[PDB]
Amino acid sequence: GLPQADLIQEGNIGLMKAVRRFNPEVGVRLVSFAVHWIKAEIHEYVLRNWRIVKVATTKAQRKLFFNLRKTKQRLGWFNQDEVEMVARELGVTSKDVREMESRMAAQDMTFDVLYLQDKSSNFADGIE
Amino acid sequence: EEFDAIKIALASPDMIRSWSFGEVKKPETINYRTFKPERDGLFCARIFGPVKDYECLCGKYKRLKHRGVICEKCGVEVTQTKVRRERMGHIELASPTAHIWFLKSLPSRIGLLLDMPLRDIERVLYFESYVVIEGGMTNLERQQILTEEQYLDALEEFGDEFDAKMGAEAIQALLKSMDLEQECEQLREELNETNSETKRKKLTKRIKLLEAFVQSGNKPEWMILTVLPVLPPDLRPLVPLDGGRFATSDLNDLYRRVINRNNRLKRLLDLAAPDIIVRNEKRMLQEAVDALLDNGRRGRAITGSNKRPLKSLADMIKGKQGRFRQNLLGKRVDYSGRSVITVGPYLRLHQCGLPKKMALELFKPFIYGKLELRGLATTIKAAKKMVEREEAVVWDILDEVIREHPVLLNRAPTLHRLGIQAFEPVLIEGKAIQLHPLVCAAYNADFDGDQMAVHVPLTLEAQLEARALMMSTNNILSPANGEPIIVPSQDVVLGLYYMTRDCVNAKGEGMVLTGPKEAERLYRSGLASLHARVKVRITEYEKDANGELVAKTSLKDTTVGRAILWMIVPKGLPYSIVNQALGKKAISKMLNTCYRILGLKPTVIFADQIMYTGFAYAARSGASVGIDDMVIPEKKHEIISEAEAEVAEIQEQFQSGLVTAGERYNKVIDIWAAANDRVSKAMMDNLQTETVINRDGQEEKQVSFNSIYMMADSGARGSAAQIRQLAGMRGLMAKPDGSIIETPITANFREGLNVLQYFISTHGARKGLADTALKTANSGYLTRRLVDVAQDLVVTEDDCGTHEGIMMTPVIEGGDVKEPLRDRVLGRVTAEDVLKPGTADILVPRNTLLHEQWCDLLEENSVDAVKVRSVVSCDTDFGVCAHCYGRDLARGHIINKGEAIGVIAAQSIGEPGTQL
Amino acid sequence: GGLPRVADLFEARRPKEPAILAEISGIVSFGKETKGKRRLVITPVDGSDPYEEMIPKWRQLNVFEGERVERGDVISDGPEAPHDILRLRGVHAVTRYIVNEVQDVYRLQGVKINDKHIEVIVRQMLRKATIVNAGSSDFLEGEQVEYSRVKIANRELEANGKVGATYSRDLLGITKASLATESFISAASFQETTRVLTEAAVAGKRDELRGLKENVIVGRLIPAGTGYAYHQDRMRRRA
Amino acid sequence: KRRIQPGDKMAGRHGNKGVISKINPIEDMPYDENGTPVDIVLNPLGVPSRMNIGQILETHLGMAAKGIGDKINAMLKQQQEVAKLREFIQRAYDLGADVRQKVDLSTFSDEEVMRLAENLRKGMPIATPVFDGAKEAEIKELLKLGDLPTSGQIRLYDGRTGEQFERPVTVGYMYMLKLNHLVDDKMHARSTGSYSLVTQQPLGGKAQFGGQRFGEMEVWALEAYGAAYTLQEMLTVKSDDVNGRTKMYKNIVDGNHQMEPGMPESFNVLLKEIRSLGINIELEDE
Amino acid sequence: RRISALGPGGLTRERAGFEVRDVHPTHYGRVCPIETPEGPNIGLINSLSVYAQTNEYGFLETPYRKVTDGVVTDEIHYLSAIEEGNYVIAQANSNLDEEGHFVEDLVTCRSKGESSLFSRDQVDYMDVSTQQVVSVGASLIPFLEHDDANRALMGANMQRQAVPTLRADKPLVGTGMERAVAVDSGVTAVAKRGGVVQYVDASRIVIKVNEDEMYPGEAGIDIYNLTKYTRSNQNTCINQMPCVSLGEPVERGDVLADGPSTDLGELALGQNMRVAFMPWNGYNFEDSILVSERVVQEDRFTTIHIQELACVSRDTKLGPEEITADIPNVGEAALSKLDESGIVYIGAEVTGGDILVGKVTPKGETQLTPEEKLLRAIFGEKASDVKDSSLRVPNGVSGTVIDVQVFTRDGVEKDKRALEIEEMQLKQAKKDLSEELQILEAGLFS
Ligand SMILES: [Mg+2]
Ligand SMILES: [Zn+2]
Ligand SMILES: [Zn+2]
Repeated sequence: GLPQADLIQEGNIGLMKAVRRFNPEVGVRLVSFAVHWIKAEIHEYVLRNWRIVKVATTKAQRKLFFNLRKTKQRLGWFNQDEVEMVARELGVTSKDVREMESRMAAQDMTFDVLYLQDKSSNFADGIE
Repeated sequence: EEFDAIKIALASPDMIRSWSFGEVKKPETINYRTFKPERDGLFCARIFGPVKDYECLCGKYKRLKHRGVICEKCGVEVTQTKVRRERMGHIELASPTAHIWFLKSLPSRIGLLLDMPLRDIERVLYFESYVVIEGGMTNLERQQILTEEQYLDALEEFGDEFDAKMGAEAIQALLKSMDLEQECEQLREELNETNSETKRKKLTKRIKLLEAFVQSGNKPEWMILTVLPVLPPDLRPLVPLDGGRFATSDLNDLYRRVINRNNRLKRLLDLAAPDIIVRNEKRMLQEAVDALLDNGRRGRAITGSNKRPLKSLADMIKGKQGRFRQNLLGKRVDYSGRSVITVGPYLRLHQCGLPKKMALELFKPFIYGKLELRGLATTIKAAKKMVEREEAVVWDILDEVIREHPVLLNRAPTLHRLGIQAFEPVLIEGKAIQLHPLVCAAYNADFDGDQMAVHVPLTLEAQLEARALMMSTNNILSPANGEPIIVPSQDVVLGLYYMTRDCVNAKGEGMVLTGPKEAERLYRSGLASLHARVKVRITEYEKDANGELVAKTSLKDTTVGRAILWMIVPKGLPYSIVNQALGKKAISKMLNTCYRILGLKPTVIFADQIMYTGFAYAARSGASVGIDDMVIPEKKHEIISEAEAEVAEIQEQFQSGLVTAGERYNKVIDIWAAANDRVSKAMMDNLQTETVINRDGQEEKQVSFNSIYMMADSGARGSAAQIRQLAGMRGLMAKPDGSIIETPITANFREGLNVLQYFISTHGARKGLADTALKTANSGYLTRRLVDVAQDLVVTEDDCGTHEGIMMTPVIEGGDVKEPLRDRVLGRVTAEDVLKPGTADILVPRNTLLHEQWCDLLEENSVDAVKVRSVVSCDTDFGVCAHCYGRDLARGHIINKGEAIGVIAAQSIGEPGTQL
Repeated sequence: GGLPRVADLFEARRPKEPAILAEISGIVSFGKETKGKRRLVITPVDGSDPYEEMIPKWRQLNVFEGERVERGDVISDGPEAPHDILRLRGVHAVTRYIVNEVQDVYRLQGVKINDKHIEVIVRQMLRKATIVNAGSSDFLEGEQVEYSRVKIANRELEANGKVGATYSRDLLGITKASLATESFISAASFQETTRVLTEAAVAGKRDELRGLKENVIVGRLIPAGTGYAYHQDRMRRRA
Repeated sequence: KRRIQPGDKMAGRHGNKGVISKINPIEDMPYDENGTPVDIVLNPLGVPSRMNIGQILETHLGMAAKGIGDKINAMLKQQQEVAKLREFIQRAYDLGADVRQKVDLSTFSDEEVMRLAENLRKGMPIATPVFDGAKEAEIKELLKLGDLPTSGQIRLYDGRTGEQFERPVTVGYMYMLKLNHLVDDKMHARSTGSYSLVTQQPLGGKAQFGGQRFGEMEVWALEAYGAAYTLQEMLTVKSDDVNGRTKMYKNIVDGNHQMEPGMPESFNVLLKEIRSLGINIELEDE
Repeated sequence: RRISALGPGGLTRERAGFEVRDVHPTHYGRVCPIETPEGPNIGLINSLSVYAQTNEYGFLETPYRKVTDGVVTDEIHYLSAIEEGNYVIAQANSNLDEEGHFVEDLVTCRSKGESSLFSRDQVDYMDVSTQQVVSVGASLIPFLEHDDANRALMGANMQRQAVPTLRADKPLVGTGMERAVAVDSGVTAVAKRGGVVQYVDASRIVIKVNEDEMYPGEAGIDIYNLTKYTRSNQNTCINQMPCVSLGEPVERGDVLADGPSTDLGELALGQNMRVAFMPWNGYNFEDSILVSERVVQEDRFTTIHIQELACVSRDTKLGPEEITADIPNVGEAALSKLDESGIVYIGAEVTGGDILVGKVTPKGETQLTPEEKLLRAIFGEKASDVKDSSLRVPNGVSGTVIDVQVFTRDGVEKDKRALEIEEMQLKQAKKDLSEELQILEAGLFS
């Protein structure tokens, strides 16, 4: 859901990094060498801009961000048994799997319901 | 805090930098794990302020004693958390960007200043073509649009001498290079030279703009942004929710996009990138800035998750949901309530029924104060507990609090000022508000589910204003035309009409009575009926132009009911007022005469007594409605038969080619209209009268006592047009396109319609319902426009030295005198003399307020033309004078200074807009 | 009609078939001919200007050749725009026209409203004026300025016995008249906030607190009713 | 459980709706010759201008049906034999002018007839289809069968005084409905509560303990009246003057009805937004 | 049965003209002309007619009777709006004979979008009923033909806002459509197969199916479980009550239990009231209604309303939340209605402020002024690390507790009260299965 123009420019910076670090004597084409740099810049941009707040910061969270999309097959929450199976392969704890599962399905509402109320505004209680 | 005016001007980069408390450098908002602000982000506490009262971010200082310390670790000042609503930031732009308001808002200011087409400026700004900034070898001149191929041709031949750029930097250089005074001189010269008028108009617009820039002091290059201010964080909230969700404003997303693209542009510029990628990044930065300032103005609006466009800064302050109309011209208020309204038939005109629970909730601080004063409670908490438990002393305290404390009642929509009135509360049980029946017409309220709002004035001045201006007893005349606004209707009118009717052979006819008290005594004991014709000794008083009342006793020919009703009439009115069958118009004339002769308080008392008597005798009458009260005339079948025979004759005449189809259709319509008129006349003739035997044993005729006829004739409710549908014929129905159907509905609601007739009739009902549902918005829009245009006119002077005016004459159209002179000159002030030797006219000196007596004097003689002063011809600057306006229609005397007549005029014009 | 007719009347919308009117007295005559143009060269009794006029050839003309007409006369009868009435027959004529036109619509439905309200609305509609020729005054020619400002300028120019400015009076619809006020806050709060704010910022305007809406917005006492004395006292202290 | 009270909304099936205004004692209600009072009293004025006569016809037919049911109940209370009940019920079911329905009680057992009579002692249900309904003459015939006046009007007496009303009154039975607009869910009041995050103004809605909206039209009305102090009170100390409302509360608790108004927060928000738009706007001192 | 013109791919309320909102001649028999909202959606939301169907392409069609040689043949064809415009269709009010001929020489008919008078030999079709034009709601109004269209629309709109009362009362004057509405709504229990009522209870009915309707290898008993005092979408009461007795024979399609606003299988939305038409001292002013106290004493318009409240225990940064009966800073008076699990007893009477579910939360560090700390130390009360976060009754709300539901995570172990609830459910299931087990074992032993 990110703009296409922003993704293209992120890859362009990664392409320049590979060009600056290219050894012609290896004999491989620059296309195969630069594919790792370009996709690394795009991945970092998606993590920081997919939501209003960064979803994955630690090492374990980043691994689960790109794997839970494919591992998840049926809508809803994982049962207890499915947590260990996911955690065993990726080398993460059961706490991380459940925490990232909640972060994936969260939908952010727009500001316009008990969230518009200022919780430190009741002056009558303070006077009493 | 005592400002005198508000000033607006352009903002320089230095001013924007002076506003800010720091620079936002990172596109981060908060940490997901701990809801703490990120450093140098859009919510940074170092820039905008602490998140908690008298605390720093890390937590070293946590007390008020450290009022001004800046923490060495976190760098956060230790102050109040409310400063986050006032502190702004700024963003340093890597490349200049144009302000979309000064570009796309027609007429374009940048284009007019540069004398360049808007399309060329748009092409240059969004990196599609070049523009010449300085001359080369004279092949290219300043402000010439070079295409990429033309730029390639020019660069190789002319060398580096000429300069051409792309984006906002070139336009900024062009704006900075200009000198305004020489341009003004040249424009003035060639304007004096030119002969074409369109060129003159264009150049006078350009000169206006240039002189505006010269006089204002703003610099032309300030329309290109180099520093971008940032809204304080508390005006764009970001609050966490339970299930890992957040609620956020779109401004955060727009700011993050702008910051991201600016940082990427800086990184590319520091990386020695090729020109095309930097050009693309600059274009995207310009697009992001344009979207932030005003989203939906140039192209596709940037959308969010719900496919809806993001709300920008400009959307916050414009529209029906913007700051102005939603929060500044109208607000939600404390000390208010709302409940369903019911009718109270016992209340006096100045009283309303308020539920006990509503009053208890509304008057809480007053009860707390009076509880503390009496010593029954020492703290606020103890009074709160006592009120919550609802002890008996709280009710007495509330009864003391509400005494002589008026409240305001309001019903939406408020079309005129009579929609808000003050009443003295009376505490009742239940949860419904009780309303006096006589103010329903002013409120346009009926007891079928309507709700009304309650407001409590707080200060002494507000209470005095309510009592002196907004009390119901002070508002009895309409401010639009001066007619009384409290008119009895429905049950009261029917009761009085039934009270004041007469019968030929009623029980007790022929007696002679000593007075109204004897008549009441006779009626209550069942000896005589209300409709008996008798003779009564009646005493009536009259003012004799000296201030005193002179009695005059005599014997009158009247009825028992009229004599009984005479006991409530105040002293000073003739007996002829009540010596007739009283309808709605008669009651209105009674009230108007009472107001004219005696005043205001007697009028209020008389109205209350009239309402009580009308209700009582309407209840005693026992009027009802039955299926037999709708008498169908016996000649209906015969008339319909003749109409059908004539229609068949016309049809046969058409079948032989003698008459065309359209003439046949018109003749059928005419025949059916005549038949309907005949049926209606027969119905009304049958329903109008009845037979009765008198004292001599011979038959007589008199007005009927039919319930439907009585209701229609008294004017309480109904009209002949509805009786025609009830017992005569429905008539001719129109097609949805507006054409008249050949066959009318020959049945009525008593007989019952068939399927086809009802289906035909549904069309007009739906059309009328749709028109009623749709005209209100147009009426409201017109009222808003009138109020806005007329809001600032106030009477400011007692008298102006003008002598002019306008000529007032009666208006006649088609030979019918539509409006007489008295109703057009009543309350005005004469511009010139009226004595007029030669016409034998009345001696009326100049500057005379035309009173009712002067109107009568002008009426008796033959006068057809008078000059009166008008507000259009007033000679007062910034307002009008009292004499040119005339009479305050709501009060009756001359208008006082400081009255907002524009709002009153707009409301008076707009209120009946829903009746068209 | 009904409500749309009143809205059209108060917005000063020109009818699609305006009636030609006599711009000045003088003998009428027919002049040159074009594809669809019939000239109306007029010889004044004392003037010289043969003022021509544009007339589509399908519209019948109700004046012969060679007779004299007075100012405000009707040519090619039909609906008449209030602008021509104001320009030729004056202010009272257009006031009477508007009042009668509105009162006919309100009378058709049996609704009674006093004329002074409509007169107030018309007076608000008659607040502008353009300087035709300025003498001793410092007023540009062809610009639109407030009429009361011109009155005050002429009154102060009567000192030393100089000559005032020459002006014509404008008629504006309620929307355009309200959008042309001297206070940008009220105009911005009414309609078209972006344009008003942009023009005010470009012009560098300042707004005194005079109207009711401005004081309501800033939360002060309105200069009417019980606040009139307070505002008068504040003005006295400022003076 | 919720019981009816003044303020509740009631309505029929003919577009006639209203709000309960008073609960009257039983002895104050109008009563007939036999002393049985009426349950509900409606204004006859509403019928003519709205032109809904179906309610009157339904009232007459309901009175006829209740008379039939009362006769059946009277027969049941006297322990009469089954044959007489059969005859009377067959007479009731045979009334009409060429109706399609045929009911033969000769194919009913005694227990079935007893059950049917038990189910009929509160009134005989009658079906009248739309556009194929019962005529007025049929209604009068059924009224005759029930020993009731054919005009549908009877004499009533005032419960408070015992005096007879001067004209006959239409009395009968009509089907009434209680609508989902209860005054229990509509009454709301607020003294002081919480406020919004940005505008610092009270919220809306009963569920949020919000306040009433004082819109632009009410401001226009107040300006027309000329009550400047009331307007200023509604604009600053009641809605969004943060210090003003606290000082007002403290003053009211101390019995000093005095006001010190300030500047609304929304104006500051507007100024901040306009400044964020890159435009320099400020308040000029003097 | 609602038809709307809004939604995706449809019109817009603000951008709709008068033409699309008006009644069209083709609406006859397809769309009810009087049932529509009275607000800004007046012409955009409609109701389906009683007999209207949809064609295979999605076009509305209505049934008609075919007349041949002046004889109505009692055969029915469904005609679309296009087909019906080319025929002469007689009204349903055209009186006939026993063998099916028109009485009058001239009969009123519709043709080419208009109505006129036609001879008996030109007729091609005839309406099937007088109910063909109105909707379901409009067909329940007696004497509708004597009512104006506007008030008929208002009554039709108001008829569906009625709240069911404590006891259902049949209407004395009806139209005959109540039974169909009540049966087709599905709020009542309808016997699937005939038989004899073997067991009847306030919440359970067992039917012994006749052997002619049984299957070879089944016990042939039908069990109906009734819903009792359940919440509706509008916070009203849904309750079923049986209308059959022990031993009564039943047939397929018969009604066994009555739903809300139903009386013996007939729709019953209100009550029969004795009404008098007269003014009474001003209490009838402007549509007001005066009601006797006997109506209140008999509870004829009393309604039951049910409200639901929830309490959630979550995980916090400081620590998890707990549901318990140990709440600090509250005396034993408040904790009297709580059980050992911290949940209010079923059947307790509660008012505003009462505690329903007890819960505590971690609180963390706090700041206190020295004077208050010294007062606390003097009074001797200790400092606690938890804060009360219990679920309380909102102010202005009272009532009786009639049901409690407890949900727990799979990993978390169930508490006592949820165990009791599941034992009750298991007992119900065990009885339901034991009926069949007993009857089958009795058959085997026989
Ligand atoms: Mg109403
Ligand atoms: Zn710190
Ligand atoms: Zn004057």
